[PDB]
Amino acid sequence: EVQLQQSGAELVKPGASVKLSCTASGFNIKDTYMHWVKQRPEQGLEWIGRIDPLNDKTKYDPKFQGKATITADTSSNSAYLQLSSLTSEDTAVYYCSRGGGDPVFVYWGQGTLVTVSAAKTTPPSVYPLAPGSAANSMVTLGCLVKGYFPEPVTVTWNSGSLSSGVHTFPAVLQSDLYTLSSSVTVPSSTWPSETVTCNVAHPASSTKVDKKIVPRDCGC
Amino acid sequence: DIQMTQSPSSLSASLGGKVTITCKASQDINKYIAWYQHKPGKGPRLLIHYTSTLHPGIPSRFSGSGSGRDYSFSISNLEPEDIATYYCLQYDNLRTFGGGTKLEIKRADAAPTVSIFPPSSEQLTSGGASVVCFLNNFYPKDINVKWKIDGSERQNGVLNSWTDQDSKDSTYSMSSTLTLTKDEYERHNSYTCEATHKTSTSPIVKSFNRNEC
Repeated sequence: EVQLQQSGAELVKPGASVKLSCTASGFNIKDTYMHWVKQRPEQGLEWIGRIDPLNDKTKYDPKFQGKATITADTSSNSAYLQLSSLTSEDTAVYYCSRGGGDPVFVYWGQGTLVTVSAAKTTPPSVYPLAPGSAANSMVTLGCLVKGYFPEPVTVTWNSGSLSSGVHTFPAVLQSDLYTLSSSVTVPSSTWPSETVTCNVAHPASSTKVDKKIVPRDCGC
Repeated sequence: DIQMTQSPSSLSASLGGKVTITCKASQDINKYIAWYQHKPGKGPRLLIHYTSTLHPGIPSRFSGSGSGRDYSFSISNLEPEDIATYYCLQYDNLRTFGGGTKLEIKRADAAPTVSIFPPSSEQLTSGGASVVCFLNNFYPKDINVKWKIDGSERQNGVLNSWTDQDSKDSTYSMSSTLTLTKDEYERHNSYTCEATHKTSTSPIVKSFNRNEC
């Protein structure tokens, strides 16, 4: 099978440049063309351009002329996208995809997130949400993940073993920091008799924090 | 160069039903159009190329038609996991994507399950106080949340967030968070979030009292 492996997420200062990579296996890029595509967070797909690795000839959508430079290394079977003079309009996921017309864009890299911001990388505070004493058969608990940058964070419950009853909400950005919340619903007979822990991983800060949801103190 | 005008930008249809998306090119693209499914968290997936050619492994309830400048794409026998954004793409001369069509599945209306949570003792040490209200597994997506403090409606300091439609039960969820300073939080005693949804003229009310513990 064909495999396209892209480089990891990037946090880049406004005005700076960045270079993304895409390494192929299962075919030689010499034999085809390699393409790059943009996806701004809640918007559409935009073709950036392509390269013919055999002769290094490139083509770009006029929108990305100057902004984007595409290259390739034949003996590394890799393709690259360099983006210059970055703005927040360049914040997006960038995909590499294999060329050819029959079929069309069948093979895609996993995407590389580029975040353009002057804000400082900050790990989240993680707060437990235990119910007031008012709370049938089920109980809902939650986790508030506050004051981090950049996106994303990954929130799990009991390391994934609570999966079916979980909702994790999109983050909201305010004063250069994100906040999100996650809920989990479990049978009332199982909490607090059994441990329920929300796990929060923040790739950018290489942090992973656990917070146990402990019942509120009040009834002693 | 070549523009691709994809319509409608959004679709809503019931399980077992059929939808069609139109793509109009600014010039003859000689049947070089392709169609993609894109789910949040995944890369695009090819469904159809050369107007109507099904990519092997894709269910045949996906189909395409057209020629010249006018093309269409259809999904029949709709399933919950068909929730995605779909795109057309011309590849007659370089590449141009259409603007996309976001597909919703229409299930039976369902009322939210509502839960309210006081600020954690941990957060209060920071001097801030977030009251969180979860409104889980409802349909349709339209919903109103009202915060009350001491039974009086509060509109500042509120931030709302909606999930994408769930690929399995076709419901939506949303969180509403009211953030106060700790001193303002501790000046009041009753906190309420009220959910109003077309499933009932009566709001769903969840409250707690702030006491000394």
